Amino acid sequence: EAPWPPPEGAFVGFVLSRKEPMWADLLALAAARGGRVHRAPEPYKALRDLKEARGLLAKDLSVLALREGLGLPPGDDPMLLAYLLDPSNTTPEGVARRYGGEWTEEAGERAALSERLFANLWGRLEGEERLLWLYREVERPLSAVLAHMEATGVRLDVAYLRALSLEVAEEIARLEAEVFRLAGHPFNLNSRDQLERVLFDELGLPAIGKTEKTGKRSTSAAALEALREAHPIVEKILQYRELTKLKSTYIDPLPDLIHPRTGRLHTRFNQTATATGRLSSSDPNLQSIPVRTPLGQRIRRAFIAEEGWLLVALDYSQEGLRVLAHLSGDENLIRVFQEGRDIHTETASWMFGVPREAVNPLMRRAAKTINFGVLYGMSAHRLSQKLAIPYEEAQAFIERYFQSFPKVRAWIEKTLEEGRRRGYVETLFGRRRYVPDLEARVKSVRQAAERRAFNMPVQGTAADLMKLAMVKLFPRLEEMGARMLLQVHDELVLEAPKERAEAVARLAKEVMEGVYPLAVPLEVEVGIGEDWLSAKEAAKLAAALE
DNA sequence: AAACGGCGCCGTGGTCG
DNA sequence: GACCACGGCGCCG
Repeated sequence: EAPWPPPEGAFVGFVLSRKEPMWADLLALAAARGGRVHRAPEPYKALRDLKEARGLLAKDLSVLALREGLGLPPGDDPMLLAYLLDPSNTTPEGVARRYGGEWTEEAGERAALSERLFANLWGRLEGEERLLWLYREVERPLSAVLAHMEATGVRLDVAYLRALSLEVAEEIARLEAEVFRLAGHPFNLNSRDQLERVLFDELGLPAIGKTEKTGKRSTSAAALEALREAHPIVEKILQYRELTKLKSTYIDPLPDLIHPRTGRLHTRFNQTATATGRLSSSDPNLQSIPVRTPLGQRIRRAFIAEEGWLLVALDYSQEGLRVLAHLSGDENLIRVFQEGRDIHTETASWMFGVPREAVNPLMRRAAKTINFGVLYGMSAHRLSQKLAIPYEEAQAFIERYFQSFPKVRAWIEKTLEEGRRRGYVETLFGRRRYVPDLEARVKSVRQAAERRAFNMPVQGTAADLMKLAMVKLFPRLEEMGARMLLQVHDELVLEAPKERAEAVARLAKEVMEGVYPLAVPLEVEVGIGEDWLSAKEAAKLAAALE
């Protein structure tokens, strides 16, 4: 239609050989301005003719550009506009179908669609001053940060993981043999069907749980938990489950994903994938790397700094409860955080009517259960189960909780009232989620929706704050010669030359804690290490002084 | 805490061959 | 035999 190159401000369209930009061949590149499409004769060379990537999935093209040594930032992307209007807008195909046009497999058509959808979606954002603020001050600049994170990747200790694989392989084989013995015949332990036979037919154990959909007897951790003490075969299966889980999902796959050009591992940070405004991570998911068990901790050790560099790990402490304090205005919850006290200890002190010094471990763990339970509307029935106490004693506990934090109850009631009346809920900054079924006739469907309504404002506000912090911090890091590697919702992992790592840590803390004024301080824990686990361990050791 | 809701491995039954 | 969609199960915050 028109020869390459396009005029200024053109929208890009592109086709990759695969979805993962760090691995993909750029097959086709095109640009549209005024409905006129320019197709590139040779895509890679044609990248140099763009000042920025403006278009659907602009970040993905920016990542591939960075891989080829080219500093092409992402700009406007209609996906971000659509996501802000309605976070159920998660794919170009779905956005096209809903808002107009069609997502095809041809670069030129993708360029024209990008240009048209941008104008369509921009139009619908007129007068939406808070969404526009989020677009301009958070999402659009974040896309550039995410591009540098994905293209940088993270260094992995492959030999450590090769070794760890062997070690765990041995333990798996042991457990398998010990289980087969107790079964009196071999089978596939990985098969939940075979296992459901063995456990509940052959060995005749009690099955108290059902699967979610198939209506079968569950072999889940929850279903089997109460059979654990009395039945060692169960104990061995759960051990086998954990090891095979971590080996098959993490220990074995990750070494094979090291990139030949970078020597590093590259994830994707999906910016329009969640209903709450959180990022997600995929290919692989580096926001689900094990950490909680002994073996999980050992996997975290595999994530290492470049030679001469250190990882910096930063963590917003109790970000959900601090957000709740701000959103609710509950003066008692605000006071806790203002005074630097331990929310779970303080809750327990009032719950059990003891001075904070007399709070014992059982009391704190109950208060902690209650504290997080309030984020899902404070169910009395679910409280009775987790603490293993009469339903009526659960109700009493809840009443006692709301006596000390009455504006949290107020916030709960208000969130649901507005949700019911307006049809959506929102974060502090005005990110919006439409939540149906808040007046559903079926109690289970209704309550499930209520839990979504409470979730999104808290988790979504925390996401908005972390995103804004990333946007603020990233240029500062660039100046100091440091990198931003991972985000795990309330956590950031940076990488800095070892001599500057301490200053990077101090700067990052300050930016994150000062990101935005709330009724309470944001507290950020910070650790420095040669691997991800050491860095997190260091954060705790430092927290004592700090 | 893991309650929501992200993402990924696994085995299974159906389908085409 | 090769391939796929579906759902069990469970990692993380």
